[PDB]
Amino acid sequence: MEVIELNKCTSGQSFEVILKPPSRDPSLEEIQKKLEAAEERRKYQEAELLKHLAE
Amino acid sequence: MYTFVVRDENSSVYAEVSRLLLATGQWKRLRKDNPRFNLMLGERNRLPFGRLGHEPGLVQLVNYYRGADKLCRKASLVKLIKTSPELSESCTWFPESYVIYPTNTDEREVFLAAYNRRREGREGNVWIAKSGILISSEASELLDFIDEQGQVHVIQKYLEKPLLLEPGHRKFDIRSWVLVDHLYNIYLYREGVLRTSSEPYNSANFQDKTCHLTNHCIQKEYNYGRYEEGNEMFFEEFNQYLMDALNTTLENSILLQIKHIIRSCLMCIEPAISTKHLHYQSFQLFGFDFMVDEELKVWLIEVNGAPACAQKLYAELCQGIVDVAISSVFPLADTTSIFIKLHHHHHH
Amino acid sequence: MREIVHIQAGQCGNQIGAKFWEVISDEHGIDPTGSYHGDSDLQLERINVYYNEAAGNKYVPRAILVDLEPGTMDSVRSGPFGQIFRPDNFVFGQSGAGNNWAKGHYTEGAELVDSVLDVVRKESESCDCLQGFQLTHSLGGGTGSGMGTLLISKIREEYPDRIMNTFSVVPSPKVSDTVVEPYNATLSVHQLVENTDETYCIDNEALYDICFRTLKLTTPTYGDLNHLVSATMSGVTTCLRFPGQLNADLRKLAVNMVPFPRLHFFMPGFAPLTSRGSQQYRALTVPELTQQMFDAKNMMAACDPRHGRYLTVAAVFRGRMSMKEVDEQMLNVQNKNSSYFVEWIPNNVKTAVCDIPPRGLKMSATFIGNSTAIQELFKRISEQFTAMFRRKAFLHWYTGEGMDEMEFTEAESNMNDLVSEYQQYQDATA
Amino acid sequence: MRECISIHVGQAGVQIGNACWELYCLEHGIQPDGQMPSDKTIGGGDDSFNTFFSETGAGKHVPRAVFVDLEPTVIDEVRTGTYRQLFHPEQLITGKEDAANNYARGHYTIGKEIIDLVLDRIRKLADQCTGLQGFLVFHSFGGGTGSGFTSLLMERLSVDYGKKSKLEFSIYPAPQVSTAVVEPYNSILTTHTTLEHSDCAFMVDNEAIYDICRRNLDIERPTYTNLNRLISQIVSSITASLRFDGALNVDLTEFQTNLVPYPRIHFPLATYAPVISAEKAYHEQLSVAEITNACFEPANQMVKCDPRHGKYMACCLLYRGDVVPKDVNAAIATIKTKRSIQFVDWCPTGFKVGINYQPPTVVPGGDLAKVQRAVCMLSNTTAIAEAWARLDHKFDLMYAKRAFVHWYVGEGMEEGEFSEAREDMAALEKDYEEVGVDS
Ligand SMILES: CC[C@@H](C)[C@@H](NC(=O)[C@@H]1CCCCN1C)C(=O)N(C)[C@H](C[C@@H](OC(C)=O)c1nc(C(=O)N[C@@H](Cc2ccccc2)C[C@@H](C)C(=O)O)cs1)C(C)C
Ligand SMILES: Nc1nc2c(ncn2[C@@H]2O[C@H](COP(=O)(O)OP(=O)(O)OP(=O)(O)O)[C@@H](O)[C@H]2O)c(=O)[nH]1
Ligand SMILES: Nc1ncnc2c1ncn2[C@@H]1O[C@H](COP(=O)(O)OP(=O)(O)CP(=O)(O)O)[C@@H](O)[C@H]1O
Ligand SMILES: Nc1nc2c(ncn2[C@@H]2O[C@H](COP(=O)(O)OP(=O)(O)O)[C@@H](O)[C@H]2O)c(=O)[nH]1
Ligand SMILES: [Ca+2]
Ligand SMILES: [Mg+2]
Ligand SMILES: [Mg+2]
Repeated sequence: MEVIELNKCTSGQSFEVILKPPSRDPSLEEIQKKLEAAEERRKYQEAELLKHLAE
Repeated sequence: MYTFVVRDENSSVYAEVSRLLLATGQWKRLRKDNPRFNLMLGERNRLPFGRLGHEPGLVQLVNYYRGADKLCRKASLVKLIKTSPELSESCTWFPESYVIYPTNTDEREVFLAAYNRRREGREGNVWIAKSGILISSEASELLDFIDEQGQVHVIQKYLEKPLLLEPGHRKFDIRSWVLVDHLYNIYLYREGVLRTSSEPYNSANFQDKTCHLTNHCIQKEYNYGRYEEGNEMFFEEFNQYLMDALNTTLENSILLQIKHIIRSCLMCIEPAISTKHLHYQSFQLFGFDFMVDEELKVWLIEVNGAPACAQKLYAELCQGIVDVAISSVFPLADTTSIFIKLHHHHHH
Repeated sequence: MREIVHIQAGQCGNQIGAKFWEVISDEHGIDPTGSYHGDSDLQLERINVYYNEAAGNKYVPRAILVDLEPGTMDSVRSGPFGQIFRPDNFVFGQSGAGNNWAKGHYTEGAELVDSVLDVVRKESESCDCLQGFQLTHSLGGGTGSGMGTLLISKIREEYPDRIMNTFSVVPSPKVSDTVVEPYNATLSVHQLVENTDETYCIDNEALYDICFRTLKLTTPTYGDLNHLVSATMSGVTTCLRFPGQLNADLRKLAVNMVPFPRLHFFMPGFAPLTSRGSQQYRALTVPELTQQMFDAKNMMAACDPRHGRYLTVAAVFRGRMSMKEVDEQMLNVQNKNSSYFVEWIPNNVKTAVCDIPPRGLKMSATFIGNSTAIQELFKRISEQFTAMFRRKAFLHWYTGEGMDEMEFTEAESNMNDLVSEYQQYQDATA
Repeated sequence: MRECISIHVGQAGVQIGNACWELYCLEHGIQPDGQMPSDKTIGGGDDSFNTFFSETGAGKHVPRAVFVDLEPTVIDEVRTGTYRQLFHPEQLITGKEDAANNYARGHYTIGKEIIDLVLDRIRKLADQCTGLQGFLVFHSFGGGTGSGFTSLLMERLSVDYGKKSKLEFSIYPAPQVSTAVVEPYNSILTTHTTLEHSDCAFMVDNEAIYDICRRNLDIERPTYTNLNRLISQIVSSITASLRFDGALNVDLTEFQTNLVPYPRIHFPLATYAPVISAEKAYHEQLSVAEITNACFEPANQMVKCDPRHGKYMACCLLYRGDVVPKDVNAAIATIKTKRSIQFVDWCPTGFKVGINYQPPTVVPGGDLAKVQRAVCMLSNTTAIAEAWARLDHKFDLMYAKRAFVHWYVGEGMEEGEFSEAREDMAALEKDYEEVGVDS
């Protein structure tokens, strides 16, 4: 029913039509910690494996 | 070999339908959570439509229409009739009705305004409430009953002058069963049922309700069974009564209006619920409940999205469902109609 | 690309291994001298997975040949493809293990294993990105079984983060009358459950029944059995050897196939089943391949698939055919049999097509299934094992090499636990 | 003129990236050698296409793109394909061994060891920028690199350029072309980690795209090349306003403003029409009313779901071709009387509209016919939560038996990261439901 913000150029145009109106991200430091806790867990699993195998 | 799962244990209707399908030899029942089915007989609540129609190489079909609740819940029905042009607040066949939330889009102001307008013509001022019912002539015995319950209510004009069967001065309601298949064909099962009251109708006594309320149960609990088995009259006998007592037919005096109400309801929501362009298809059985007044004018009371049948009628209907709802989509191996198909294209 | 090192151990391991090399060499147009002579470049794209490149444009299989006796190795040196293997890659002893797993694992195998490991090391070091290892051997003898599993344990120690893959031939009294094979097999399975990532179970009982009942061979030889083995091996390694999307390396394969670390034992399958020489005039249709490859009669492990459930399945179709049709036929198999596939691993069947068919066929299909019905094979070994072990029969051959009974009770227990883990998942619901 | 950096991660991200940049070169008249005859200022410019392309003194137009995969195969295609001279060696980043379909291995194990080199190469591109808007990131939900590495990158982008916008284009997994049974896991994991870091995310369900190709392009069995060509048309419609003169969605902030009121609910539904086979012998050109109407057909959406059962928060229409407003408005009036289009109570029921007069370019010898007008619609509707419910259920099925979990735990990841990611998704499904239904 109602056109607004009509903008035209050589490339084309744009506008808006209304029909009805209306009724803290991780620090570099934390990212490093969780990468490293992870690698600590990998390395521990693997060193346990190497233990059992030595047995 | 087609496959189906069963997710509503209670449904009398669908128990019978699996029975029929298994017994065909050409269907197999999988378990609940196996997604590799052609047919889901779904649960009544939070049915997972978002998960249907994402299994490559299976045409999938379910026995509910998503969005059909808008017809089947009492407050929803009222909003729907008030707000669709197609139906309007000038709908002649739905009781004047109002949505009333507790306080403990509300329409209490607008309601009272219409009630305190009807105290004036000093015309009958009986109203009824459900979501646990209450009929009363008093504005604030009703509003007082609702506020005293944490459930949302409909307050609807009560039909003071019903049509009474004889002998017995009895009230009734009519149940019609309607099957909408995946193409949005509307099918009225040719057998409906009257659910009769048993105690004489009381033009001025509202406490006792074996006489004001025609539920097959609330009648089993109080003279029950006297004039017909289980307080259920069928169309044969009721037609004869119309011929004998009123010189008319069920077809002409009542069924026409019923067909028009059914079609108007379902045509109204067809854009909202049709599965025509969808990755899964639906069908669904509805039960429409009607009141007839003493002028033989039909009124819609309610629509039930999970109706049960009447004992006598199970076998035939279920076979009908298998035939027009299911085998239309999944053909069986090879080599009367119980439904009236509702269609009307008037040109203007 | 990503290199695989192949080790073959013992008579069986070396027979089936040789046979694999012949077959995939021909699939890649590499001839007995190491010279390429084919007409596609699909053949060369992923050649480095299995072949090193020598100067002179020569391909040497990345393969190590091991046995405790000379026999099968003079025999392989002078097979058709014998001249293709690198010569310092033949590692052999002199006395043989006498069908004794203790000798293979602990006493004689002990002596030779450091020489094998040096050859393995040398082959590793010259790899750009090693994926890991694959071993062919039987479980019922002494070298493939006891030494082969000692190897696995040593390779795992030096390379704890590479994939270890075996082709393990399971013994059957239809093929062999040596009484202690259930002892060697149970001890071996114990090792396999701990130290491999995928194991393909090739069951001598299955191969023999296929040969007898289906291929109508009244007196099958090992050569007949091995013909089914090498078709299978070619089939299951297709995805590793050609360009493609699905299971294209060992680790991708293991993540698609192994939901729990212990249940890594697979039933391979194959269609069409054929006998050597005798001729294949009619190509199968995509619907025939599909029905046949899931047939119990086409499985290289004698398990009844209807007795269990598939946890995961990989399917490979070869030769030029309609991908559309492959797709319907695969969906059709799962939809028509949905209850054999666990509902709690959604979409657990994966399909590959490769354009190059195997020699002498316009088309085939290979199946790889992780089914709970594989418990049946372990149950059969376990019943044979327990009948002897409860009286300690034949044990003296094992304790005479220093083993203790306890070691036997442990192997038996680990295997009984394996069987019950499969049973637990056959009954799990969702 | 403010610049955008495009980051393509994984096989999916990289191959889709190729398709996009190819389409871009066709669109702007840039040749494979990187020369653009029609560009008048040699060695620079602050034109619109320069948001995506930098210039060298030799007159070469180079994508502000970085491709990273953890194995070399795919990126080696780029290094040596028809577009090989377009891209600077240092923009193409390969590892040796990939994440084996495992989010944990892509995030923790190989991620840990490559993030810095990737960040530094982007930093290189950011340094060539007068006023960087932010990032467009392309990746699958399902592979290990696309899920695990991407989420790690996003975390790090938020540290290093906290002020910047990040838009994602994410491939949602479909069994008919998936390569791994653990995609649902990877998908929930990457979504829980990236949710806070992404300003607006465009999901493309491979299944929707696969079916559109079968039905509309009459293709037997689509390959990635088919899917990617179709996906690139849609991406191109979405980014056209960054690359050409206009006044709608001209910066990345504006995508968020126009499409995302609620920052967690930032997954708009894309629908595109018409899709017409190049083989089609004869074809009647479809009117504005027709292609606009096709924008409400679930069969033309990038994610199958039913917007009739949900609420809209926002809705943009982006036309390419012969289209005037008088036609758009009349189309909208009709459509609205015919269809179920409910907005949430706190938004105007309306439409932002952008028309670019050039109709869509097609790759010559492609499957897509040249058309006079096309439309991509971008709506933010709560119906798209259907996709999360489908993924969540597959996750619950497998997780309850801990199937494959050991592969994740084995890379360092902890079993609690599973249930945490799952709970995040549960609260996200609650958000959509709260926003989109009353009864
Ligand atoms: C004296 C009886 C054995 C020959 C025989 N029987 C048995 O072992 C007993 C007999 C009574 C109780 C239950 N059964 C199990 C047998 O058929 N065996 C062991 C074969 C294996 C055997 O068969 C024959 C007929 O020679 C062998 N096959 C080969 C063989 O394939 N040798 C090839 C070379 C070769 C290959 C692999 C291993 C060794 C040698 C040579 C060529 C011609 C070929 O390829 O067919 C050698 S011994 C099958 C059960 C598999
Ligand atoms: N549309 C499209 N989808 C793709 C393409 N390549 C892969 N996919 C899908 O993305 C998921 C697989 O992810 P990939 O991108 O191949 O994985 P990756 O990021 O390379 O990670 P790795 O596990 O390291 O290989 C599956 O859902 C594939 O179907 C592509 O070119 N186009
Ligand atoms: N406006 C009205 N006028 C007269 N009677 C009415 C009425 N509304 C309801 N009733 C009576 O109440 C009975 C049941 O009410 P209603 O059907 O609305 O509740 P309900 O859904 O729990 C039982 P059912 O599902 O069988 O219809 C009807 O059979 C009818 O007799
Ligand atoms: N299928 C097959 N089975 C074999 C072959 N050679 C031996 N076997 C079986 O392998 C077991 C004995 O193992 P073998 O490899 O000979 O002993 P090893 O040299 O000590 O490893 C018995 O079950 C044999 O039947 C063969 O070439 N093919
Ligand atoms: Ca310029
Ligand atoms: Mg031997
Ligand atoms: Mg990859």
